[PDB]
Amino acid sequence: LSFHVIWIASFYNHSWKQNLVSGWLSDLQTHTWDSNSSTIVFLWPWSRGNFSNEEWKELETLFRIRTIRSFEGIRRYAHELQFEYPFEIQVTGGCEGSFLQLAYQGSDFVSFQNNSWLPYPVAGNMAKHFCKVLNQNQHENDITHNLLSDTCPRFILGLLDAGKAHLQRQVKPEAWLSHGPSPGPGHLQLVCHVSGFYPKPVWVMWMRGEQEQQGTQRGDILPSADGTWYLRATLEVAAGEAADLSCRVKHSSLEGQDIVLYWEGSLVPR
Amino acid sequence: IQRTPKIQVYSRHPAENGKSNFLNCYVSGFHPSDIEVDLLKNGERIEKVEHSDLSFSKDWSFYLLYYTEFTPTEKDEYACRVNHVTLSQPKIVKWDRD
Ligand SMILES: CCC/C=C\C/C=C\CCCCCCCc1cccc(O)c1O
Repeated sequence: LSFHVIWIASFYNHSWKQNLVSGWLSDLQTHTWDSNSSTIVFLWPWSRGNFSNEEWKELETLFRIRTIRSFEGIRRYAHELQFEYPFEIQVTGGCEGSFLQLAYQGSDFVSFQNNSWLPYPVAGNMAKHFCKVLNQNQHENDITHNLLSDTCPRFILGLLDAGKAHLQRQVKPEAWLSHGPSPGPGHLQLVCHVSGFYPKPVWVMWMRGEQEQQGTQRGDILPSADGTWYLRATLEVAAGEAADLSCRVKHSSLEGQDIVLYWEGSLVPR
Repeated sequence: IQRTPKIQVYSRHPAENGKSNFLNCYVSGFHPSDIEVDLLKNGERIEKVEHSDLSFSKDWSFYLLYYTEFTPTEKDEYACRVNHVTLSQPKIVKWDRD
């Protein structure tokens, strides 16, 4: 559980850019920046947290001016910083513990530690030169420290409360079986699909009765448009050994009633 | 440092001919963020496909979810077509269903 902001800035040439900004409570997107209207977009009714409209207006004003300042600053010093177009700047900041990190061309470049920007030693002279430009105003850095140490912890706790009915919901998975498309000769690939579950932690194994089949290969947990998760678990078996196999799913929402499906019927085929 | 996209295609529910469902294409681990993703039905582009806001992982690589509501039939084939600077030719990943 951690509140963080994701900032993506693409500088294709001196006269063209694209800025994308979003707020996150771990895997959950809670806010978006509208590049057109230059306003905060609340994705949930509880996204406003325990903060007021006046407090939100000042936060909005601070973000709007710092982005115009950032794009102009990077444009002005791109040559001295040895930034060659097209390039991308990524920033992530928040609290878990507090952090604020910046990448250039998808690699660690600089980070904010305590009250100043520190270069990543590997990023070399460019990153030292960037920190010189970023640390020009100490008052601006003190504002950054206070946002990370004071404003951020106050926001995350006051958000986890307002969104409690959402983050703690239990959504039951559904599962199904299919044939895998790339098996070897004399072998089959059995696939167990698990979808629609929330929260993310899940257990899925191919079984032979009570024996877990350790050839079970679990893929990545993938997102669904509705906020639930998906996972596929595959098992490579010899064609004459797919008998009595089942896929078993355990999830917090099921309260001990595991889902069990059997490699049977037209999948065998009988 | 350029990173090629990983592309995973899946449905929200088991495939049932004539029942409404969601087709997903999760594209991840790529750099730079410029990417073209299309959902295909019988090799033709599906219009008005939705996508998640662009985000990135701890290693700074980007990820997106593309999705669309659809109704599969016995004769239809679906895929995800991705274009990126790291690919000499577009990569087509099929939706596997029994
Ligand atoms: C002149 C060079 C500047 C280069 C990089 C710094 C540019 C932007 C920092 C992005 C970090 C965003 C963290 C918080 C963003 C935010 C989100 C919601 C509300 C806000 O008021 C806000 O500032």
